[PDB]
Amino acid sequence: GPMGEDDLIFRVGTKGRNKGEFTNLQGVAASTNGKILIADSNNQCVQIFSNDGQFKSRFGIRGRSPGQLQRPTGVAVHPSGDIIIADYDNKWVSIFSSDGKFKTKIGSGKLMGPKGVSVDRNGHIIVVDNKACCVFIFQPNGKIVTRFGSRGNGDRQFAGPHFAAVNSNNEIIITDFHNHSVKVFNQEGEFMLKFGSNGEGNGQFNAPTGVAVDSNGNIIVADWGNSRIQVFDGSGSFLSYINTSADPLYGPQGLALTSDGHVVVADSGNHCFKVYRYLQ
Repeated sequence: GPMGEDDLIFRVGTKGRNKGEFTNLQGVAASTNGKILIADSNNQCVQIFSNDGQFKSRFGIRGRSPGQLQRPTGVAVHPSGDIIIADYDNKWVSIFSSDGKFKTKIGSGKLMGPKGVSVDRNGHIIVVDNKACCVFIFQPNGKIVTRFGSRGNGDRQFAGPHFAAVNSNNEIIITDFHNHSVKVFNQEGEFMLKFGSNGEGNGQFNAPTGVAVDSNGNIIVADWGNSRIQVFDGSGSFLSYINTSADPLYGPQGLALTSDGHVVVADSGNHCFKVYRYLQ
């Protein structure tokens, strides 16, 4: 079809285990210096692309020992340039240099099953522990600064939290897959607000996954079960959809905002990542 008939700018990727290919892409990150990074839980690797989609490099050796990747789910880029990878199966978060050399792992013996990772304005590492239904805040040296959240269905509780974003006020936004909701906490772990309900209408979810937040506080959320991307204001009020109608998503996972202001999403069912125009 014609270029630009929906909000899609480009897509990259096909099914496979070679460079530029994906089997189960999950975590998505975008650096502030013009890169897109994609974690593949089944190929057990991270691939780095330019914002315009050009392949740059790949790293990751599979396995269960420190320095290896077993089920790499979330990815984030630290302001230092280090690359941060949550491993759901090895139950720790690995820190790599920008060139993909292993440095250290954090959270070992405290995490049960981490999925999403983010970095906040002070360089802390936010780790969404999906299996334990809670969120940790770490320093990069491994110290736990804060832990908040617990299993349940109330405001301060999670039923299966997946991904995380941090806004300009250092508030933490968490998607809750099985509660069909998004929750916001301040940097100290105090509950601020929640939004979302199960359904197919505007502002409704069938299991949120990826999340990002723009400089106006708008919250962009991937909807795994409805295969769409929704934009909300900082209070959780629905604003609009990203138009994905011409090349539909199929079970989207991680999502990020690029350093040029576009939205990149893991379109896992179609074995690619997609980059969308985004305005507000």
